[PDB]
Amino acid sequence: MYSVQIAVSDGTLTRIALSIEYFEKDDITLYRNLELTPLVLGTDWQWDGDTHINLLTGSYITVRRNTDIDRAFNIYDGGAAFNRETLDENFKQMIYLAQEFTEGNGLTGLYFPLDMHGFQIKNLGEPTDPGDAVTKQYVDTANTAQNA
Amino acid sequence: MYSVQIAVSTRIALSIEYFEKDDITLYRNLETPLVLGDWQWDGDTHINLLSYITVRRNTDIDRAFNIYDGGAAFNRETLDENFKQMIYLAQEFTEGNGLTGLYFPLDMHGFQIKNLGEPTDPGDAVTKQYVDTAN
Amino acid sequence: YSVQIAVSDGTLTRIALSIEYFEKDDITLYRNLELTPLVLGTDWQWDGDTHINLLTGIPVPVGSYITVRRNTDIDRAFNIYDGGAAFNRETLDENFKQMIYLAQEFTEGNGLTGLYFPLDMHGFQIKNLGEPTDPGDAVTKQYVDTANTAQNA
Amino acid sequence: PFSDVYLRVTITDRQFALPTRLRAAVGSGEGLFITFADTSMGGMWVGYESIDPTTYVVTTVRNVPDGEYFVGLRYTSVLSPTPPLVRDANGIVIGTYQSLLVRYELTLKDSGEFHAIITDSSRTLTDGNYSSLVYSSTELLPNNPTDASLGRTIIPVRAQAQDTVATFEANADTDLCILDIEYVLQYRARRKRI
Amino acid sequence: DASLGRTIIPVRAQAQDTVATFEANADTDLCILDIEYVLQYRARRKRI
Amino acid sequence: AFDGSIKSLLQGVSQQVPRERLDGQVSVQLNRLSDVVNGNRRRPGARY
Amino acid sequence: AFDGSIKSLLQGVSQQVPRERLDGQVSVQLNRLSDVVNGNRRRPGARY
Repeated sequence: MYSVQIAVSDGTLTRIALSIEYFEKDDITLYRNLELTPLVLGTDWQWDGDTHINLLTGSYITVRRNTDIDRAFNIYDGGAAFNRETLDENFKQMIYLAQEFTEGNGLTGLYFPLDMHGFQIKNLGEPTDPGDAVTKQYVDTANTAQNA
Repeated sequence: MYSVQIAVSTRIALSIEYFEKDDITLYRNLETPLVLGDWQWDGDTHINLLSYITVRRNTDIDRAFNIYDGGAAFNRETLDENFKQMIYLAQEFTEGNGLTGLYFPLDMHGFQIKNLGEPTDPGDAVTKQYVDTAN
Repeated sequence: YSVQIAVSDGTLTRIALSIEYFEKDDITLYRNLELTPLVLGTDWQWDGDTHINLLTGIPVPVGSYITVRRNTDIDRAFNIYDGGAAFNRETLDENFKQMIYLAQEFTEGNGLTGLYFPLDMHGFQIKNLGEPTDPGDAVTKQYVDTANTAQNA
Repeated sequence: PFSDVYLRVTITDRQFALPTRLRAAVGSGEGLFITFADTSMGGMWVGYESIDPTTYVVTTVRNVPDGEYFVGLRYTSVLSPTPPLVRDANGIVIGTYQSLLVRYELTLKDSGEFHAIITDSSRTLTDGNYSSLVYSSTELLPNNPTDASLGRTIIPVRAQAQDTVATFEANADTDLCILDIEYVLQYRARRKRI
Repeated sequence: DASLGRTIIPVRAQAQDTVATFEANADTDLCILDIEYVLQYRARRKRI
Repeated sequence: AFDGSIKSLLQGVSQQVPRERLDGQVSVQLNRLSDVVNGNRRRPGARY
Repeated sequence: AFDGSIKSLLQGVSQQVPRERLDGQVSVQLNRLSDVVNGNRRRPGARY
């Protein structure tokens, strides 16, 4: 919605037009279809006009925004002239972070038991590692094999 | 809880706070929200109905209430309101009020997930469904 | 930023903090895989402001680890000008730093404790699901395989 | 206030009716300006959010209390000094093509933020807002005007002295009073004079 | 045309035994703001 | 490097080349005042 | 550190910025005298 954009690549995508808003150009990243390794800037995609991206090595492409989380952008030193933009940027950073987090974009893990009050999970994916969850398809198709 | 509350079986007493009466919505039995005028306001702290009931709060996220670049008044009340909105947003997304999905794989650090629902379409299955082998 | 873990080889007795905080009340210990925090004053002590000393079972067996958690105030802002708080640079820097900390704690999953809507994983996988103990738990792999293989004959 | 053809009006529930004699001007690009009229915060800027095309009702920004207010239009206050010069004992001018300008020093009796532009024969050199009020001055308080009783500002140029143009603009509720101007000049003669 | 510039001309001769002229009969202007020179004079006795 | 100061700002606009302008003249003025005693500040607003 | 002296105190009150005040002018005077020969002293009392 706000921080994530997707684009189907049916035989024609060579450029992408950005619909999301970003704090600075450094926060954009790309992933090809499902790979966990991001594409390399300068060899697979290059900025064009601050609102368009050119592709160099060409399914669907995904775009992500991740604002800084290390500090507040502006530190109010005792010798800095007073202005309004310096407050506007600080108040904008927190709203950007909240928009990113409310969509689940930046979550990474848990250190407590996850509680659900009766809902389900739909696109779980296929387990490979022994310590993974099992989909309905995997278990249902396994019974047939052991029922010859 | 700060953003949501639950009532279990006519009148519901609201303990949470809000900015405007439009941010409050109701749901019933892990359902589409109930259309008001099913429920209606009766005072500033009571709800009259026309199992369990859940209430959820969602403040505005598109813009900050006051922008000092657009001529917002430079007094204490605007700073207080902005800080209160910022704290409310944290209280909201800290409890996972609006979460509806993820775009990155998740690691549980060896813990367990409980209170899961039975699957219909290929997804995640509960222990009870797998336990019912009986071959 | 907010979590620290130490794995003991058989001699762990002291821990040196490597995370910042606002007040000492925000820190807690949970041992390795228990859902109950260690009691302050009987299981650990504050030594100065940089070290923590264990008191019960101080020699940690091999393979066990201790974890440290942080949680800042979320009820209200530290400084409210309308309530008599003075207006300085510090009263703004601290206010912004309070909001930064709450994001740092959430991005690492230290704050979330529930869910109220079905999720869509978009094809991604969960990895460390633990092991079931109740009929409502999500069965992991290596539990179905053992059960299915245990009844081959 | 710092506005033209201003009238007094009362605001209730963050709404009021636009006076007749300003409908034509605002409809042709003129900028509507509002200010406080009373109490300690008198003279400070306030903004608006919308104007109803049919009834000409105006809605102000949040948290403005009921009371008296002024309404008017904006204007600019451009100014542009003259480039410095080098002058010997007898008053003759020298080094018109062999001098470089480094900086300006400005002393202000009272002012807020303003806007400065410095340009050369073929390119822009400096641009952006400047101010004489700092974050550690007791003059900066909420519910008080944002002005400093005395301060200074510094602007870099780094270009030939006479091939420059400088301007200072201000079109807001704060004044701009210039008491003195100083500069730093880099000129180096390499032969005696006679 | 150039909005600002400079030119240099060598003479190498006695100061007062010289004649200098500058002509222009084309579409461009010729505006002279200032003129400067380099003089080589060396006194070898004090004055009084 | 050297420093300096402009003498004054109380002689209004001029259009001669900088070599010849008198002391105190400026290049552009608009909606300002040449007021003595108070300095070179902005003009007040017009009242209806 | 340097020292100095104010020239005189015999030109009464003024309201210009300090950059432009003439020699001898002061900022406030009340129930004083600008008397020459005797200096800047207090005024006598009023007799009934």
